[PDB]
Amino acid sequence: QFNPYGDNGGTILGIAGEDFAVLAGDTRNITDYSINSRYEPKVFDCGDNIVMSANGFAADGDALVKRFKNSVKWYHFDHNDKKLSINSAARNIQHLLYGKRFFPYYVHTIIAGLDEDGKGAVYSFDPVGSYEREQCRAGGAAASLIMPFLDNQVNFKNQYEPGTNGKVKKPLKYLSVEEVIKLVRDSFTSATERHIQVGDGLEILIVTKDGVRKEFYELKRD
Amino acid sequence: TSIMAVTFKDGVILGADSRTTTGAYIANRVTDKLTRVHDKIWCCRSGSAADTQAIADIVQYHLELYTSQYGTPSTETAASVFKELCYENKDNLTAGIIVAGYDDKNKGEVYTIPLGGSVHKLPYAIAGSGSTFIYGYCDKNFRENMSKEETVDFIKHSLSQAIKWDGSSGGVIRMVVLTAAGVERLIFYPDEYEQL
Amino acid sequence: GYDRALSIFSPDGHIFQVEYALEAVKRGTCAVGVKGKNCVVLGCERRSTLKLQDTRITPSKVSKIDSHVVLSFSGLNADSRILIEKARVEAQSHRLTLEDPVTVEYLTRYVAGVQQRYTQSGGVR
Amino acid sequence: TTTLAFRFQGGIIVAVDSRATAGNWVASQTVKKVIEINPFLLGTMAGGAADFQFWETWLGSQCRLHELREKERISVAAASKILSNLVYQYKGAGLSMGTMICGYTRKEGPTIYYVDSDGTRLKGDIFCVGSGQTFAYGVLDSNYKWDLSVEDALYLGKRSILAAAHRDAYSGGSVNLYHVTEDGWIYHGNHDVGELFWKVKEEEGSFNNVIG
Amino acid sequence: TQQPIVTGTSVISMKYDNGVIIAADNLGSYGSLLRFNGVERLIPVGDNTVVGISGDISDMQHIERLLKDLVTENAYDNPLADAEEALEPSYIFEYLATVMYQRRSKMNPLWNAIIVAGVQSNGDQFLRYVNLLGVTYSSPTLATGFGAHMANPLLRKVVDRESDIPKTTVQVAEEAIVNAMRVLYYRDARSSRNFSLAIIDKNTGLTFKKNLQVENMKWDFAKDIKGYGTQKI
Amino acid sequence: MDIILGIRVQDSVILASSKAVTRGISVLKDSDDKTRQLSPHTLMSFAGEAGDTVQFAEYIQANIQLYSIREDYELSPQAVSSFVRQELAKSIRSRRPYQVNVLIGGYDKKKNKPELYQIDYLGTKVELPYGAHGYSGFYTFSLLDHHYRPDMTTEEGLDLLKLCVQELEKRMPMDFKGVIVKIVDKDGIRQVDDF
Amino acid sequence: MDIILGIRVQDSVILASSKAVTRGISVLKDSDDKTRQLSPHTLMSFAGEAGDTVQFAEYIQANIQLYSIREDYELSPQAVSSFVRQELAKSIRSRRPYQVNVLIGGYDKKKNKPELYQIDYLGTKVELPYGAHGYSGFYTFSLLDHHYRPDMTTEEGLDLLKLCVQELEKRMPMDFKGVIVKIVDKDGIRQVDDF
Amino acid sequence: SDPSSINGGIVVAMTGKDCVAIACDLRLGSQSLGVSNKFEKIFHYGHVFLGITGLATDVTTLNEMFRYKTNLYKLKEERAIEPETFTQLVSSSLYERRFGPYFVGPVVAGINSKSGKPFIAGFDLIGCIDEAKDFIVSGTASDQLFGMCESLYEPNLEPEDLFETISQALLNAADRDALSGWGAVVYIIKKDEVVKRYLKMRQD
Amino acid sequence: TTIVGVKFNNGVVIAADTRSTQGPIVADKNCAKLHRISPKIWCAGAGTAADTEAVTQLIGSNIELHSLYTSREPRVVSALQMLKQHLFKYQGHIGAYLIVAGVDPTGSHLFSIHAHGSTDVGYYLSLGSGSLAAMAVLESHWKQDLTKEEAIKLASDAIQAGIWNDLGSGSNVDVCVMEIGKDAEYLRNYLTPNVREEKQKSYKFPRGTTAVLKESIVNICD
Ligand SMILES: *[C@@](C)(CO)[C@](*)(O)[C@H](CC(C)C)NC(=O)[C@H](Cc1ccccc1)NC(=O)[C@H](CC(C)C)NC(=O)[C@H](CCc1ccccc1)NC(=O)CN1CCOCC1
Ligand SMILES: *[C@@](C)(CO)[C@](*)(O)[C@H](CC(C)C)NC(=O)[C@H](Cc1ccccc1)NC(=O)[C@H](CC(C)C)NC(=O)[C@H](CCc1ccccc1)NC(=O)CN1CCOCC1
Ligand SMILES: *[C@@](C)(CO)[C@](*)(O)[C@H](CC(C)C)NC(=O)[C@H](Cc1ccccc1)NC(=O)[C@H](CC(C)C)NC(=O)[C@H](CCc1ccccc1)NC(=O)CN1CCOCC1
Ligand SMILES: [Cl-]
Ligand SMILES: [Mg+2]
Ligand SMILES: [Mg+2]
Repeated sequence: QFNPYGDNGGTILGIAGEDFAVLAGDTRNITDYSINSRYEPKVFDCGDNIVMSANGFAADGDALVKRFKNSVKWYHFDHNDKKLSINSAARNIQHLLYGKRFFPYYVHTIIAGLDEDGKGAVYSFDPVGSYEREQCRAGGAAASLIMPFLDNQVNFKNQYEPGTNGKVKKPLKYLSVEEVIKLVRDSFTSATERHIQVGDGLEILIVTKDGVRKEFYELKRD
Repeated sequence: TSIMAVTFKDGVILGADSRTTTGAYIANRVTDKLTRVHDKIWCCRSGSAADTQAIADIVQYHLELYTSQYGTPSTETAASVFKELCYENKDNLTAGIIVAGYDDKNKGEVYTIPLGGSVHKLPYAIAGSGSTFIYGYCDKNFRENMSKEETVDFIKHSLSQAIKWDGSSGGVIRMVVLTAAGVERLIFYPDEYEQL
Repeated sequence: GYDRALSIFSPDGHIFQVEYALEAVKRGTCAVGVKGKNCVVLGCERRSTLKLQDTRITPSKVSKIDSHVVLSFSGLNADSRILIEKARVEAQSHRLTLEDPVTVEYLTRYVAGVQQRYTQSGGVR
Repeated sequence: TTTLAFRFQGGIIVAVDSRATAGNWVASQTVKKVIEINPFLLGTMAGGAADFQFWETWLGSQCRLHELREKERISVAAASKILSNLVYQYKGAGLSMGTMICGYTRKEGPTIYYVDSDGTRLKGDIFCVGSGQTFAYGVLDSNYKWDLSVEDALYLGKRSILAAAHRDAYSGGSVNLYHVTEDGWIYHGNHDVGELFWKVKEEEGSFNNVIG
Repeated sequence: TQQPIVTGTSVISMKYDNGVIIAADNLGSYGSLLRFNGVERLIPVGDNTVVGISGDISDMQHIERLLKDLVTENAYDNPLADAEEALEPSYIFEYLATVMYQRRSKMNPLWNAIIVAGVQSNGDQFLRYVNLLGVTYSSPTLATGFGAHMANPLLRKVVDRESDIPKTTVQVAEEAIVNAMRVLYYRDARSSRNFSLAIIDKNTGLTFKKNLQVENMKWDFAKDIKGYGTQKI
Repeated sequence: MDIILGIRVQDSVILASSKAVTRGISVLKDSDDKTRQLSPHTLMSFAGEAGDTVQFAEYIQANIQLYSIREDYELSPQAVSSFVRQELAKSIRSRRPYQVNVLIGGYDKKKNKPELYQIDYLGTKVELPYGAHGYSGFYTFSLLDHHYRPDMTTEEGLDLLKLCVQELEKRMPMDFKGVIVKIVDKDGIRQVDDF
Repeated sequence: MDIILGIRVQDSVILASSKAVTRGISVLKDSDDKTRQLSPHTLMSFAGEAGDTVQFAEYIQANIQLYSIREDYELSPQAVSSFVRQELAKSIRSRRPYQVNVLIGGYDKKKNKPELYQIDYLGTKVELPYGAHGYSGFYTFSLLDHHYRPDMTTEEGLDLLKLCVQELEKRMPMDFKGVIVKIVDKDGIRQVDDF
Repeated sequence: SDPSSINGGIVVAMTGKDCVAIACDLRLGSQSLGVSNKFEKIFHYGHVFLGITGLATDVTTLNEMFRYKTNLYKLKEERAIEPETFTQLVSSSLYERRFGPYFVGPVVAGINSKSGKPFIAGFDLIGCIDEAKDFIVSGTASDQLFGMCESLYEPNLEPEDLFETISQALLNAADRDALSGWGAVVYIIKKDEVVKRYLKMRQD
Repeated sequence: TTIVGVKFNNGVVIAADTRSTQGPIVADKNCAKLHRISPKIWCAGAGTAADTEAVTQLIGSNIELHSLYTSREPRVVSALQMLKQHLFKYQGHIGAYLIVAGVDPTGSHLFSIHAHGSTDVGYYLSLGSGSLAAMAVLESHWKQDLTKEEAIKLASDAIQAGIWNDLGSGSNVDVCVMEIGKDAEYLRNYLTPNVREEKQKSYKFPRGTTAVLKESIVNICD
């Protein structure tokens, strides 16, 4: 019997800073035990300083991104070129996803950008449209490997102040863009080591008030 | 697989392709499906590689022990041992075997043993997945008391077609000639048999 | 389906079909409504050119839409039945979804909305 | 999930956990499970995240349209019934919902309505919904009285979620409190179970099963 | 819901410095039966694109008709149909990719794996894959079916990343393709010796090669192999 | 939903309906009224699939109330029961049928006679002196066969009903949290508060 | 079989076990004692598959009694619980496993300490201050987490136990017909008749 | 009805400079229901430590079985069993039940008394040995532990520093798993002293 | 796994990758898949890891006893026969896929065994999930009359094809050379083309970061 879904692997990662936000994702595309492409990007600039990635089943992922990109275009036409805020984009994406509640997009969507106060924002979605703003989110095949590491290093979970008898927690603070990229690179090299569907390359998209910059790094190709 | 055995004036000739498959992947393109159970008693193996090998190994053991006590076994005796294993273990086996041998009294003989474990003595026999495509050809072209050269051509042309149409058959055409003279091995490569 | 725009504007900005529907109301028997301090009273005229009538079974001029709301009318008697029926159905539908009977303003607004819809729908007067 | 809401002398308490799960994977510890529908109406979420997040939001749009059309805030009964009639249309399609529409109006007073995805709609004083509902019931029932103070009622709601958060593997993260009065709903903070458990253990002397 | 009946096996392809190469054998299999031998599975669109198709042949023939019709439709009211407004490889791919995904979304897929190879108007090499699921990806080397498992490893030794493309000539690239086709004949049980090959170069244009054969095969070592372990004769 | 009973006596019809609403391993509510008044002298109790029960009961209630307003007249219990049966008979061959069983107790004012109708989700109507739905019947019917008489008073009927509830509380596996009892007679519908 | 509870306090172990035996739609019995005395200071309650429960309990009882006669000595609760666990651990990989869950309450006379062991049908043993099997735990554990203290008296433990039974009677779907309560302490085993 | 994920739990082991560490959570549950918060999964036979995750009845059974076998080993050999030898005994014993296996994920840890070399090893349920220089993980949050260990770990950590690394690996992995947590224990093992520490973690 | 075997002038060489998987997770990044049956008979194993180790050790044990019994060096065909009959008896339930190779008084030999008990003879063979990637290389570059150094190069190249292109295989290349008249040389980690790059950051925690409830000395002595 025909199975309309497939798994293209890969993994993605979104972190938010004070005045910036990054959305990273490996460039490997796979089916079963074969590599389809070593460089197939799945993190996209969608305009209005919104970056997006829909990881899982690539056909559904591409369709969704394509539709959201189009949703941004028609938002400009219908509302006098108004800039689509990240919170508004998130709600719009929920309706795109939930519109196919009974034949879902098999993807884990993450978007990143700046909120209306200029502060870094990351939203993550399930396949049927539930969403939540977070400082930190990993999605895709290696999400279970990367996420607990982020809890520890970004949000300082389980880390207490030395000598305080485990009474005072390590205080939360924003990370610099330099420190965030370090965590992203270490997260993906660790994920590459222990997950077969992760490797080849790492593409990071950084979002500041000035625009959308890109950075690329090699990953192990085995 | 495509396999066959054909009796002729001077004895009998066994023939086989060399393809072993796992689904559509060719696990071995130079397989030897013609195997010795005694000096001048051989067999063609089709079906499960594991089953046919395990069976042939046991038969060779039985006929070796037979020879130690009672001297050279008949081709019929060899076929009976194959049958006994194939029939009594029909539920756990997937083996289509052709048995062929040369006596001096009985000359060339061919016994075919299908899945059930039944025995059928014939002038010639064909078996394996690719045999389906050459029933018409073989029936129209087989004659009794053929010469060595005529029988080799008959097997070559037959397996050539079986290979051409069956995806589960291919590679080289192996043959084994059984006569009073001795045991001769023949091989034929794609460049020759494809353009027949 | 019959599509013709029967209710349309005229050069002077009038919709004659609506205005002619008012003339039908002007022809109808008189109906009056007076509300007191703790009550409302609905009075209705019945023309006396009709003797040999059976008042038991003859449709009454005042109709109950629900146990707490009533509707009287003036104009075409056959037309009024259609409005009353729709109103009675909407009354029960309101009780079903809102778990509370209609307000008089709500029921009026619904009936008025029906009447309006027939002034700019094709194929209806 | 674990969610509860109970009615008492001083109005309505509403308490929820904040965990989200995908099987045994803890997806989130910071999910909002209370929907602020309007200043006088709350909705709790236990079941499919998307279904709740989508439809209770939609419910709020329908409640807004009601007060525009009728020039009056919607009743808790009417609000809950819009949602229950909606999910009933989808009955069998596979929606997963157990919600509580909580609010105050003049005509009704403080009111709680249980609504779920197979079409059940129940008015009631106490409800607990979710995978850890039984754990919450145990503590809530055994300590519940109508004459609870606002202070004691808030704590019991908080303590009941904590009880479930502890025992139920699919409940945890943090507790979100709400108090609903005649004047509207009041938010009473986010309470991380990480710190709250030990604070409650020490001060209350409970949770002796755990290695202190 | 379908099941494929008459099927075509691997389609292989790669990029080189000035263009792209693509190849696929001429077989139409009917299960294990090697039914049809004169089946062309490379279909040119204009003088700048070649679409290589594997999978169900009835669906392949349907796609042929769609592409044929696309050329006709593009020529309508288009004075620049053979110039600036000619069909690009990227246009042809996106159209097919749209169709493939729409059909999978209606639970009635075109049971195919497709590779669109060509050269754009600005000289850039185009090579992209799409299948029954609507999944799309691009890579210096692309292959379907068994080609994905056996050809890609060999072709990736020549062009392992982007920077290797300018360093790869058409002679070296074609040699690697022809070798891959031989390996597939050795190891794929639903392949044939006869195949077609197509080159799309930004300078010399479209070159379509028919009736090619796998040659220079190694079989001689077979004669030495006897039995399966202990046999000596 | 589980236990609904009905007993017709000389001058009235008595309906008893369990108060428990259970979901999974939790009794969510112990004061649920599984009935709707269709008209002043007609009462319908119900039991079955969650959601379907109330949705169906309220749908019928609305239709009977609409009829009452339109004709300024109360439909007879027989007429109401036939309407209900037809709706269920339509339902059973629908895409998704109402899985609801009902008892209709009414007092016919023209005949001056109490009437009890039992209708299952298939649309199977029967007029009975006493009726039940679900597993309740397996205990109560045999008990009522013995103790029931056709000329009983309302008070005798309530004692007969107590005897049934006691038996169910003794031998039924599940705790159904007692019953709400309602009486239908010439003066309309009223609820017994202490049972 | 359904509800079995256990609470270890300062100087005793208290086991509560439901009295109902239900079969299909019939409560066959409302006075069933779901326990066996293994030795003078060791008591085992049980719940699970019909037949298996009693067969297993009596088999263990016989083995512990055989040991007592042979050595003229009473095995410690820890020793008995380890024996029971091993028997269940053997059972789970048998052709037909015992589907029986048990609680073992005992008073160790050498240590002068009460001990409660919870063992499921797989052979999963844990020593606990309070324990339960089946759906009972989903209500009682959270309640005991709150109200339980390690230095409680037997009387305080019985009130704590009443609180559990009340909660179960309120929120459990099935009628389990109350509980038989037994106390294990330095003086042996005795039954509370009025609960 | 997946034996390995009914009770839940995790074990992790690491190596350091002239030392090894092994740690585990304390949860025992029955699917969603948490039952016990005192269920330790690490045992020791002489100086050789063994952690076992998976089906709790088998965890207990195997502990008793390896105590049985190491006790007889010591009586006959007149010496304590070493980690390398014990690792082989675990593998033999598990593979003995090849077609009716114990649903477990064991982990060996210890220091060889003769050579002084730190040693760790892991197994699947049928006894395949997984030796490692760096770390071994096991349990329902193995994916999480793999991610934590692979990023946090560095070679030649001192006993005091190694304690921090393994503890943070366990805690943050456990918090992302529903069936793991409810307390934790860490063993720091030097040549001739062994320290055992209970960690403070969130109790949900 | 990817495993290969290649015959040459005066002997035979076998090779293997060093990845061990557990679903999509890499369990061991440097596991040994080359097994010693006897001093000059070695075995490359793919499939169920416990089965390949257990079956290779059992036959290896019996081969040693047989060698001592007969006062003769063990033959490859003896190991082949003992393995196939064992595997056949278990009807494929013992998931061992082996490449058996070695030298003995008869000469040099190369065989493969499958889980169901079928054996194959060849000058070049490949088994495991990456056998197609490896066999592609072998079919492209193999020739008759290979030297020792040429056969090692070909074998390792065939493993590399698996390492890079197959997600089931990765990490390092192990080799074992068995030449006639010489001791068999086992080249553990012959190639290491997948070294982990330096991490961006050290995650060494300040001492006292972890909150502690209890401490206690453990008694290991008698
Ligand atoms: C022609 C090819 C067909 O009749 C010949 O008859 C030859 C006979 C020669 C080799 C003696 N037959 C085969 O090549 C034979 C075909 C076959 C396949 C399955 C069942 C019966 C016959 N192929 C085999 O025996 C291969 C040889 C291996 C690759 C060395 N073995 C398999 O394909 C195994 C056998 C499993 C089996 C099934 C039923 C009965 C006995 C054994 N199959 C697999 O490993 C399946 N594999 C699982 C992973 O996914 C790919 C498929
Ligand atoms: C307690 C916490 C859990 O019992 C509560 O009940 C909460 C209520 C809150 C969130 C409002 N419920 C959940 O957390 C809920 C449990 C659940 C899941 C699925 C169906 C019913 C109930 N969890 C979710 O809804 C999660 C949300 C997080 C962000 C992942 N989402 C999913 O499980 C999604 C969508 C599920 C779905 C429903 C209908 C059709 C299709 C899908 N599924 C996945 O994410 C799948 N999974 C993610 C990991 O990758 C492998 C696939
Ligand atoms: C390549 C890499 C792919 O096959 C190679 O063939 C290697 C061979 C080398 C390692 C010898 N194969 C594997 O690594 C092999 C792949 C595999 C997995 C599962 C079934 C068959 C083959 N992996 C394994 O054998 C791992 C090795 C671990 C690290 C010890 N074992 C498992 O994955 C076991 C499988 C055990 C098994 C049982 C019954 C039938 C067949 C296999 N599975 C688990 O441990 C899963 N689970 C973990 C939680 O606890 C319960 C068990
Ligand atoms: Cl063979
Ligand atoms: Mg790889
Ligand atoms: Mg919890």
